Amino acid sequence: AAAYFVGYLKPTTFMLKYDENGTITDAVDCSQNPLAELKCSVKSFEIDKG
Amino acid sequence: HTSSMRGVYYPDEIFRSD
Amino acid sequence: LVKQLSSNFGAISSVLNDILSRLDPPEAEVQIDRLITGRLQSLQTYVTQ
Amino acid sequence: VVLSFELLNAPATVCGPKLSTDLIKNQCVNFNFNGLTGTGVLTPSSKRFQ
Amino acid sequence: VADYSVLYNSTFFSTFKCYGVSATKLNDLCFSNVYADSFVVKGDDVRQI
Repeated sequence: AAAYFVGYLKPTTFMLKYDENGTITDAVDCSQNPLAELKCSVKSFEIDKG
Repeated sequence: HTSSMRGVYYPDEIFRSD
Repeated sequence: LVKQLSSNFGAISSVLNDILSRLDPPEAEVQIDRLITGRLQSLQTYVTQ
Repeated sequence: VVLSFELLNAPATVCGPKLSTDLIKNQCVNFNFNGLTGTGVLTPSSKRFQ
Repeated sequence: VADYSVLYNSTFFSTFKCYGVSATKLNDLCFSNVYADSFVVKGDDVRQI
């Protein structure tokens, strides 16, 4: 087996969660859905209703 | 065939807390 | 208020003790004045709110 | 000759003629670690640096 | 270990114009890795750099 799995990228914004010991383990791309952009705007991973 | 939350690197060398 | 504290109000950097180390005082005061004005405006807005 | 400077938050390798001093912990003193100037109390915590 | 002492005493430099940092403060600040360049311009091309 010999594959490439190459994917291009575009300049976008990201919200990086920093857990204990300095690891990320979680991120939110604020360019795919309005929900992700809302999560990035308020700096939270759980959004309330409204 | 889809990059499902893949390719997340450290933007800098600065250590950050919670 | 914390985010406005770490804001580069048209200067070299938004963090103190970083422009006083790489620049000269006569050339650093120009950048310090803008940061001071921005922080004063942000703190005045915070106090009004 | 263009002398380009680069930090990238990397461990500094080229320093100046300044002489190093002794580590004074648990006391509000001035610090100049890798050029970072300021004043604080050098105290160790349980952080895990990579 | 840099000193930046052989560049300020002599005066054979045509245009000593630093950008970003000041020359008088390079003796105390450290760096990770410096990059030097070497090229010959046609006299009046220094202002373009």
